[PDB]
Amino acid sequence: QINVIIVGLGIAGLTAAIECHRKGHKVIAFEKTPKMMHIGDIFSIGPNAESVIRQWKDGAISRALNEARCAIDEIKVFDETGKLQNVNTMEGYREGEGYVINRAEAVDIFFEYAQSLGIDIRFNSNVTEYWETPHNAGIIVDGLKIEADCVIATDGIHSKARNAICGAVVQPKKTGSAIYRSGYAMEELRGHSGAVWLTEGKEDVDQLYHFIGKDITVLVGTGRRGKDVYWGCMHKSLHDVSESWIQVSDVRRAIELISDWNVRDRLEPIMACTPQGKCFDHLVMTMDQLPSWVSPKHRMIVLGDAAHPFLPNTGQGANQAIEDGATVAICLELAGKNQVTKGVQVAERLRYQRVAKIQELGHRMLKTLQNADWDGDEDAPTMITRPAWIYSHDCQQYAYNEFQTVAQLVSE
Ligand SMILES: Cc1cc2nc3c(=O)[nH]c(=O)nc-3n(C[C@H](O)[C@H](O)[C@H](O)COP(=O)(O)OP(=O)(O)OC[C@H]3O[C@@H](n4cnc5c(N)ncnc54)[C@H](O)[C@@H]3O)c2cc1C
Ligand SMILES: CC(C)=CCc1cccc2c3c([nH]c12)C(C)(C)[C@H]1C[C@]24CCC[C@H](C)N2C[C@@]1(C3)NC4=O
Ligand SMILES: [Cl-]
Repeated sequence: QINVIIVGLGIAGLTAAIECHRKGHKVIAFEKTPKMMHIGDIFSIGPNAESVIRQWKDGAISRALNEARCAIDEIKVFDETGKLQNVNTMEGYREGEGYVINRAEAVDIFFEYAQSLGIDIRFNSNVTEYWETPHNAGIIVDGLKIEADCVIATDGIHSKARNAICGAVVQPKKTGSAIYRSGYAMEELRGHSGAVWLTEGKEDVDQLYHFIGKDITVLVGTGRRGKDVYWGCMHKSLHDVSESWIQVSDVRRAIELISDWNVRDRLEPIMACTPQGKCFDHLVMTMDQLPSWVSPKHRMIVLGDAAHPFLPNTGQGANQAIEDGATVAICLELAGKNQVTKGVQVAERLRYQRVAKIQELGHRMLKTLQNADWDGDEDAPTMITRPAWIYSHDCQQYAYNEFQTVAQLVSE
């Protein structure tokens, strides 16, 4: 039986823990916060991650995500003047495909499942020290050495593990954009006469709007059939007021960003009714491609945002974190106890080029999105591209199919 240490329990670490446990490994998982604590905005989980999730507990996790979904039928795309420019379908996010869902709700569902499986989960563990030998690897918690066969570091874009595992040459860096993200109860908004366009007449169907202007994108949506309201704002900034870490926002700053938008009259009420503490902001950070995700003695690997952050317009960060977790569990299973380092190296090789291709697509799309060149549809600004090579990929089948080939190359 393979002993795995997992550090960081966001989507990446929770998926790795669940999948490692399901594939028969013994997991010890470490988390810095006292309990799950996530921003209550929304994110999307597409089919390439649903094919992992659908296997858990005879579909009960998928059904719980489905119950909690934003029941969105279409995306309405406007320019900054308020002109409707495009209506997109929700292909990839309809029943049985995928979900737009409250982030904290989804993490709670994953966490509740991981805990139900009996996985050893240790909160209040801020991990900074890693070590490995030819024979084992582990961490240092409270001056105590914890040993395992391998360490999976899924501690996010500000990973402390990454310096230890990959060295410190490559660091996260500012893109020049920043983001406001918010979710709150619709009861706080409904009654505002400037919000009737959102709050009335929608007959139990959730909404999702994109407002695309030069260097500023605003998104507005609802969840749980009108019970929750969500909004956010990604914008290119000349002088930073946001930081590389997340902060609670003063929403009055976001209102000023759209001061020159004709539609501001529609959007200001949604921002202004945000309760104190329910809007967050941060710089949009990126990172150059790491030469390697794996430690010199091949027992430690960074996965998730610690290894390959994506621009938020991609909508793939959580999906690829889920693919990473499912993949590493398989590589360890196929490698077996006596060749754990081979499994770690195969896991990196299986994923490395795919995630880089997704990162590069996100960078190209962000440029078009922020140019907002509405005159000139395959040239139009959009957050929506659903290429088959992303959405039809089955990471588990890929790992089972390619392991032997890739392992042979690793072994030589
Ligand atoms: C605005 C926005 C919208 C997005 N929308 C989407 C979307 O629609 N779809 C999608 O697929 N992705 C989306 N993403 C990306 C997605 O949120 C991330 O890629 C994903 O959450 C990364 O998860 P992670 O587990 O790698 O890292 P994190 O979620 O950052 O989790 C890391 C964990 O490690 C813990 N930790 C950190 N340091 C330590 C330490 N030293 N010791 C112990 N524990 C530690 C943290 O507390 C945390 O629990 C979006 C991102 C943004 C910003
Ligand atoms: C409103 C808010 C809380 C934050 C502001 C915010 C800022 C920047 C990018 C995004 C994206 C989102 N939110 C962003 C969604 C809506 C969660 C996602 C969900 C969705 C659904 C359709 C398919 C696309 C790819 N995905 C990505 C995404 C990217 N857009 C979207 O239409
Ligand atoms: Cl690409």
